[PDB]
Amino acid sequence: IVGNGNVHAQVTAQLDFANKEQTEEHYSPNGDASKATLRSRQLNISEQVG
Amino acid sequence: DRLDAALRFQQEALNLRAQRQEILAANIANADTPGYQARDIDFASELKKVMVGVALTLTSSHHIPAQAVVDLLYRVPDQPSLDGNTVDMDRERTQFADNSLKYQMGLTVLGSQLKGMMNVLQG
Repeated sequence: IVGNGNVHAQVTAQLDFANKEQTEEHYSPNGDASKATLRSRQLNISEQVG
Repeated sequence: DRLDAALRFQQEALNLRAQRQEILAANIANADTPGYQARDIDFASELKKVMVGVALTLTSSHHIPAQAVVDLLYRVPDQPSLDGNTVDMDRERTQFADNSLKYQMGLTVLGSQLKGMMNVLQG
């Protein structure tokens, strides 16, 4: 569109030459009883009405 | 375990003697309560019942193991009191002394059996 020679451009690049290593651990929240997965549950209930 | 089977009878007799001792002392303590019935257990029948369970299954480490958790016969009254108390001093005092003696005898027999099992092993 502009024509040969009717355009000039120059590019400079800031690069990344730093070695990085990352380990990510994520736990799904289980505070709601509906999405909570259980292995063992002990429920002792006592009601001594006088 | 075979060791339990050998000592099962004396342990159950000792525990039953302790329970009946507690019941007799409760009868002594509540002698003055008006309307209190003197209760007791039939030692032989309960000893049969105890001498004659399913731990829940644990699939992994987190699984919680199963959690663990006698019949009283009324004494025939001898003298009619006015406040409804049927506890007689003499009868239960004799029974208390007899139960103490039998508890000591059971301790002696169980200790002798354990000491014999020990001197078999010592060497």
